[PDB]
Amino acid sequence: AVIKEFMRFKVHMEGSMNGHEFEIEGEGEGRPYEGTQTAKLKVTKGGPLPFSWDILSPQFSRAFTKHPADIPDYYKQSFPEGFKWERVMNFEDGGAVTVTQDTSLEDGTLIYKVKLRGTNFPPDGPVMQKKTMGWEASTERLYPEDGVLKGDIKMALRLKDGGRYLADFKTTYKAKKPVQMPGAYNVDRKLDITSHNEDYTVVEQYERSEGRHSTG
Repeated sequence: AVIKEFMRFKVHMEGSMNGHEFEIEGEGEGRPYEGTQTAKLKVTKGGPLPFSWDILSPQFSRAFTKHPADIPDYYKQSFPEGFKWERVMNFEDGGAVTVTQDTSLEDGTLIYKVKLRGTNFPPDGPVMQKKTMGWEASTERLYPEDGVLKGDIKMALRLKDGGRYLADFKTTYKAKKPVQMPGAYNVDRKLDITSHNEDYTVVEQYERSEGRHSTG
C-alpha cells in the first residue's frame, strides 16, 4: 500500500576510494512492481572521480524489484519504516569495498543514505585507470537467515580491451520491522549507465530486476 506503482527516491553517498574522498547526491524514479528504475547522480565533492563509476553504480534500490505473486517481497513489506543493507565487494585483483545503506521513507519519497569505503585497488588496475565498461547481467542468490535476507552475487565488469574483471558481492539486507520471509530465490538484474557528462560528474543509470524461483 505504501509502495505505489510509481515512486521516487533521493540519495546521498559519502565515500572514499584508495583514500580519495567524494560525495554524490541524486534522485531517481521508477515502477516498483514492474522492476524498473532510473537515477540521475551528481558528484558534489571529490569530482571528477579518479576511479570507475561502475564501482558506485550498484550502491544507488531494493524496493524496485518485480516479484512473482508467490514470493513475499521482503523489501516492499518493510515500509514505511524501511530497511538497511551492508555489503562487501571483493574484486579479483585485491580491491575491496565495504558499503552500508539506510532506506527510509519521508513525505512519500524514498530516502537512501550510503557510506562507501574502497581500499587496496591496484594503482594501474581497471578501476583506478577507468578501464571498465559496465556490469554484465547478474543473478543475486538471496536466502533468509534469522529475519534477515542475505545475498551472494558473482559479478563481472566488462573491460575496454574485451576482457572481464570479476567480483564477489556479499550483502545482508535487514528490515526495520517484522515481515513475511521469502524462501531462498534469485534476482536477475541488468544495470546500465545510460548517459553521462564528459567527466562522469553527472551520470544517469537504469536498472531492471526481477525475482524468480531457482530451477536447481
